[PDB]
Amino acid sequence: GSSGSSGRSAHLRVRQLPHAPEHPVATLSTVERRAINLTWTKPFDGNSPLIRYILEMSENNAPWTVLLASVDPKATSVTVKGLVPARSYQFRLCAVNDVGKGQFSKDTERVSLPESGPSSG
Repeated sequence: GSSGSSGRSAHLRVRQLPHAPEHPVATLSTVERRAINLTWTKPFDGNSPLIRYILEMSENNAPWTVLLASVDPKATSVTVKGLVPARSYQFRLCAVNDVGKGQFSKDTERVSLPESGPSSG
């Protein structure tokens, strides 16, 4: 009570969906203040070429918020500018192609920004 089927279909290349990105590593920007360098691996296009990526950020217990909608498919790294200092930030982008959107990568290692100014709280 779960599995589903319809037919099979066979004609022309198979339009596969691009799996989520791998090596979802997220490191701060040792140059740009309040910026994190997101790095992931190139997921399996899926017969068809990618189109764009949707990198959703998850703040302190914050819901996945579509930060970067239009992202380069040839890009495997992105920089998140405009962040809060002394706060946790999560990243997870998926692969989107003509076929459609696959899935998002695991929540990048709990990335925290550097504190700015006096300790508040």
